[PDB]
Amino acid sequence: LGKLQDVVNQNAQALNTLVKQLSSNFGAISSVLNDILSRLDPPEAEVQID
Amino acid sequence: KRISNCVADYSVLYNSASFSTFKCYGVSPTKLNDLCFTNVYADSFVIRG
Repeated sequence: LGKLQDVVNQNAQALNTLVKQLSSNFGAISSVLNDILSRLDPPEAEVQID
Repeated sequence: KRISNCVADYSVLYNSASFSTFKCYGVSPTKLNDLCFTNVYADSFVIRG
């Protein structure tokens, strides 16, 4: 079946892309904010979290 | 010089005041301790003011 399969595959792949979006640096020096929080002082940390 | 396989101890590093510059880059001196690094290096040279 074609019509019943795309409506599930597109949603699953969009959810996979949403999950993968957390693995990107987004122009920063790290992906997870906890590394900056445990490594940087709060004035420099808040810029990376922003 | 390469330093490894030991308890890093910087309490005497920040509790002293004989140094003139103690601004760290990227890592912060407040969060410098309690962080487990794989290897730590130390270079040394004499330069002008």
